[PDB]
Amino acid sequence: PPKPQKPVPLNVLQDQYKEGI
Amino acid sequence: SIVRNYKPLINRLKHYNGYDINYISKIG
Amino acid sequence: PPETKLPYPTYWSDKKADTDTLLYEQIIQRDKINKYSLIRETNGYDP
Repeated sequence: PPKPQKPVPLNVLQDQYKEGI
Repeated sequence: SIVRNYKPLINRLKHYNGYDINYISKIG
Repeated sequence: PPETKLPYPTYWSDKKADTDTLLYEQIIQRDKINKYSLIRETNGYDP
């Protein structure tokens, strides 16, 4: 169950993921 | 999973000072 | 994660106010305001 979370700037999100999303 | 991104609003100027003065100037 | 429609705008920042969330609030509020005022700026009210 992936509960939603607060929004962050796009760059930090796609960088923390480190996988093509 | 996919992320939902909201991209803010960037606009170009539509009117000059609330009006378009080219048409107003023609009719005037 | 289905869509949830985001209840009242300051919903997020009422839980652990941060810089990014507050900037997000400001951005979305001013975007709504700008859109509505532009629509009324050129056209006007129903009457």
